Amino acid sequence: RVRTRKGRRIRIXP
RNA sequence: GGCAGAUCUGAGCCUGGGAGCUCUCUGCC
Repeated sequence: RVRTRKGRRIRIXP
């Protein structure tokens, strides 16, 4: 899946 | 353990600036 950290979208696992 | 989902609660640190190294949350089983 994806999460939003430091305004960026990024891939955490599935 | 399994699955769902958010920085719209969050965060350590980098041989960073990311399909990074990851810890944590809260929903259900």
